[PDB]
Amino acid sequence: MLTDNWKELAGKAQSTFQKSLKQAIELADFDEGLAKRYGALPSAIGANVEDFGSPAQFPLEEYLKALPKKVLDITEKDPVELLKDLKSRKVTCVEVLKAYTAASIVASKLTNCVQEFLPIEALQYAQKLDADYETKKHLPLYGLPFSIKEMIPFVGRSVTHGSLCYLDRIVDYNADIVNILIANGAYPFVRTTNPQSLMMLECVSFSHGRTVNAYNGMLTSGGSSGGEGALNGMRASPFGLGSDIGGSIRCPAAFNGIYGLRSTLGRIPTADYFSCNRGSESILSVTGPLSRSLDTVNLVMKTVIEAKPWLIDPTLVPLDWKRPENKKFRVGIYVSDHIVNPSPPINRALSMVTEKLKSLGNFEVVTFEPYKPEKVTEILGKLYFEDGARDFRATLQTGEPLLEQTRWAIEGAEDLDMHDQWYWNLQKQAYRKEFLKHWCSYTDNDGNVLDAVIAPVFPNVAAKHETTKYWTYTSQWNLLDYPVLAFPVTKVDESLDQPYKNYKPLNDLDKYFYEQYDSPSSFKNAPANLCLVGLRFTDEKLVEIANILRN
Amino acid sequence: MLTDNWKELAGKAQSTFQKSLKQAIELADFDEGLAKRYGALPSAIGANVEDFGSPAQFPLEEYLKALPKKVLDITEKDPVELLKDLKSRKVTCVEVLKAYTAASIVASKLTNCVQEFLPIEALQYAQKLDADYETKKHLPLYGLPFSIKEMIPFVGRSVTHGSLCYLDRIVDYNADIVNILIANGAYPFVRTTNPQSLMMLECVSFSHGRTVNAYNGMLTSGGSSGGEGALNGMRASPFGLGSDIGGSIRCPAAFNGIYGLRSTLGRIPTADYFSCNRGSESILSVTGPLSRSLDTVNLVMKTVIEAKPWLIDPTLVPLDWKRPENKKFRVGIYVSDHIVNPSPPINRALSMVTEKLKSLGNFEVVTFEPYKPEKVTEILGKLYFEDGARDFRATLQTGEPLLEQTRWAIEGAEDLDMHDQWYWNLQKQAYRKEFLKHWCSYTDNDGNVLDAVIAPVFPNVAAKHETTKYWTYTSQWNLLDYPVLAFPVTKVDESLDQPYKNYKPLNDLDKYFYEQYDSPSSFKNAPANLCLVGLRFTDEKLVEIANILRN
Repeated sequence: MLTDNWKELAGKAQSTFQKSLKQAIELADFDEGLAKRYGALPSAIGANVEDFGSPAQFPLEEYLKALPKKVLDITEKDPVELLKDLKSRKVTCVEVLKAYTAASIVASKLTNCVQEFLPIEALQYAQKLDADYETKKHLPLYGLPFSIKEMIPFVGRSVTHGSLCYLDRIVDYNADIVNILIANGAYPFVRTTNPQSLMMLECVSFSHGRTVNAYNGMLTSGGSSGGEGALNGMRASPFGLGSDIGGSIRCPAAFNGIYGLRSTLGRIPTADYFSCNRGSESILSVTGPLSRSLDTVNLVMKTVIEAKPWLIDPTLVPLDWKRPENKKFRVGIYVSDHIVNPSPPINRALSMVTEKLKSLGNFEVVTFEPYKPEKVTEILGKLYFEDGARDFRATLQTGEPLLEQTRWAIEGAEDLDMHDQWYWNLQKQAYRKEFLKHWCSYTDNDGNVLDAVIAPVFPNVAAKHETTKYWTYTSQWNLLDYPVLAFPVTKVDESLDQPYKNYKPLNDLDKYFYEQYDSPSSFKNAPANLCLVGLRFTDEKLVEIANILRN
Repeated sequence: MLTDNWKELAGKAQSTFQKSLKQAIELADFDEGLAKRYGALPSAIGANVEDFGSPAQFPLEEYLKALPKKVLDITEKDPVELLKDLKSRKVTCVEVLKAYTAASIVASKLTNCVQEFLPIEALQYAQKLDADYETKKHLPLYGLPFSIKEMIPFVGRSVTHGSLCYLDRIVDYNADIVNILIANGAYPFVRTTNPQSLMMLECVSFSHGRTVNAYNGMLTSGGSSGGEGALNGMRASPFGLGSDIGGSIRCPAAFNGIYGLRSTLGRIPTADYFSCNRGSESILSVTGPLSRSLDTVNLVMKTVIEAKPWLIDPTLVPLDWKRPENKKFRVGIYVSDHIVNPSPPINRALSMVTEKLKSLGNFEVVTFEPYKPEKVTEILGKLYFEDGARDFRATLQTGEPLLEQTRWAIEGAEDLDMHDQWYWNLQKQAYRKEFLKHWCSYTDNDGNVLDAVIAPVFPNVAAKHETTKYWTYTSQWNLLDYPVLAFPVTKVDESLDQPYKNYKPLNDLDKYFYEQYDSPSSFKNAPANLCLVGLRFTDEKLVEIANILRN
């Protein structure tokens, strides 16, 4: 690592971004009308990484007004549909790159979701893909650009996960999943922001400033894949890759009203990502796609898994990506863990999705009760930072300040002795086994297991900054390693989502979240998403049920 | 844990065994002819756990002479063929139990492979299985008894993995894999011996004494599943369950000339077994069957997996047990790791198997080179005993002496700090990734991967006592977690397997093993086995190739 003063390093980070932003504008080739509107947009980028600017109230509305038909006709197109145009040559690989580059630039200024553009290598990828049209026409993602979280290695770049001390950590390789996607006709064109330590459900770092929600600029984008949620919520990327060890894929997707899949560990390669606590295996992160488009989520998983990634990454299981043949479904609704109750907008989403499933004949819908959700915090309290956060704190030798959200994640971290880790590994495996028995207790008399559970992603829609003080609605499924797909349902409705009256809080933490929901106007136009949870390796059931819920 | 003096605790173990031996003889109901011959057999059981008796030179020969046709006509029958007789009711469950109980008693005396007989519960299992003949006739293992390593939990028994201090650790439940087998018509009838710490390729403990080879009583049975290898090598059980973290299933199976499957981690449940270092996850043990019968190995795997064990044990992958469709095969021959060369009998087995595969049109045979086998010892040297052997050494507070083989396994153990474990976890995962690339380097121009590798299980046939000082030929595949099937080839031939003349040792350890092989007469009648190695989750390819090699 580095030991220079952090203010100098933040400058170096800003320079890298500004250097890539300059090259991107050249690639995008604005006409004067757009250059004018772009110049006049409210920015979530400040003068320094501690200055958070003055973001728009509805960044997405500003985005749709600012960008021309020449761009939106491509970036607003569903990526699976756009792949048809790229295949039939109604649109060029370079043409698509130019539009999405322009979109990401406008998205970058409005939400601060881009850490580094990749226009040099992206133009080379897109140019040769056009030249090779006849031989690569058949590839399943031919011509499609995509975004990658900054923690994902890309050739010749620093990989820092937001820590300034790692700005000299250059890799000469791509992540396995990136090379696989390139082998299938795609290419990365932008690197998205990630926060300090990665262990916050928001997106603040001293490498980029603060990332904000795509639908309401006063709220967080979520985290840790906050850039990914914002960029793909603005539909300025066809899809992106994030990571999820505590909700870091599903929380951004839910806050920005798009799809995000925490895929089951052992399906797609993620270990070559960079994070804190490298070599820690007690609790493992997973990767997975975020996209505006469910069909795009499904196609990336299918494309990656059909490339047989277990022949490059031996931690992976050779299990085909297969659409389920189920005609009937048994589904549970997780109304609350009875520790922190959901805010009205989430509560209405649960009823909406419940009533829709009941209206289809082939769904049996039951209430799903929690199982010792307090044990999630206790076990993850010992295993997230099992070295007592020594590795993370060493990143602060530059003088880099400790963010308030990071404080929550590392407070109480013990430096575990080997026997302490063994104790909590046994606690971890026992809880997983107990929870499976809980899930199977919902099997019916004929032996039909629960296919999926519908649950909140968070006790609320996109949070106000520095208030993501409860993780269980996402970290529960990291402790269990269950596949979870966040999906859209509705938006805040000011008539329907007034605060609960005569509410009696369940505890101090529940009271905090109740008071956080002061009125729906504080979360105007914020998406209310939910998630589908399945047993391990049932990812595809979740996609199929999400398909039905959106038709 | 207990802290009484070990001499009485070994006493309590002997009485527990002797009380069950008394009950087994009552159940078996010897005729006077067998009772006389049994009384006069040379015993490998001594008066105390430090007296190793004086075993027969060829225990299997003495076993076949001692037992009547009334027993052998059942115990010598292939278990899959015996299942037809149990299903068609040509033989009762109780008849099969009595015969195999008798066989195991004779095997117990000759090889010292039995820790505790289970005749009370076995008679109840067999009786009610006969009573329920009409409703349970259909089960895939109806009426078949099987043996279990002592480390495997069974209702009402102590589970000690050979350590006297755990004699008061009684469980009120069976292992999941045991309950699955009982649900499919099988039942356990005997618990087999295991050694101290479980970390030796032999089978000596202060709970049972010394277990010897079924074919040559001067040699070890192997370990850690020494009882299982001996009991099933004598064909005194239809099959058994062992465990394998350093070769502890394949070494007994190979030394005793039978089949043994180190199944891929995550296919069949094993975590509820008892060992040292509970909660250690850096290197995980696996389970799997040992049997004289390849068809019985395959049927047990099929049976357990078709019970969907991932619905009780959430570490498992829902990957069906399916026979491969392959019509052509690519197979590599691993003649040596160029650290310890195999002895003449193993080298001859390699030639026999190579020429047999070549005489079939559909096998392409290539030489398979090692990839940094020295790294196996380095990494496992740090991760096998991650606490500096504190957990194991605490078992010796009873005064239980440290055996010489156990000494080797714990010498140099560091009490790893979290960062030290992280370093070696990264070394482990990097080595796995490097090795996969090495394996894939054998793919041919047409894109056909290597289907399997044929390798030694050990530098030699069944070793002389206290000489199992090299593990890599088995531990290589525990570090990589590759499925490995030990299988029979040939026996020592004193004319063909004379020592190499003018041999030049590769190093000090290779010199030791060369000098260990003084002449074939020291290993008279010893089976020369090899093993089939596959990539993760390709277990079934190994069964199909072994099927072809045995036809």
